[PDB]
Amino acid sequence: LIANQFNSAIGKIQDSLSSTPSALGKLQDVVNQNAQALNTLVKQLSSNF
Amino acid sequence: LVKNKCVNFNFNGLTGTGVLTESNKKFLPFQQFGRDIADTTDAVRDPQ
Repeated sequence: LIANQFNSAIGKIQDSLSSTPSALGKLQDVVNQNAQALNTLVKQLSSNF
Repeated sequence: LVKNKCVNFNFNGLTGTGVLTESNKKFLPFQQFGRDIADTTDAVRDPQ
């Protein structure tokens, strides 16, 4: 029973982490904020000041 | 005109330093200067 429960839990994690909108927002926010900061630095290089 | 090499250009008053290559994109007939992004001259039309 313990082995079956562990195997089922691992399978459920694989199914839940394969719906294309799983809980990976904390990892995506870091890359998104770094890209936003870089793009904003470029866009403020565009200004004439 | 010497393409595929780094050169200072003064195209129609625009002074700058950089290498130019050959592109295959098509511009509109009414466009001469080109600032694709970030307030810099990506493209410019050679008057000749």
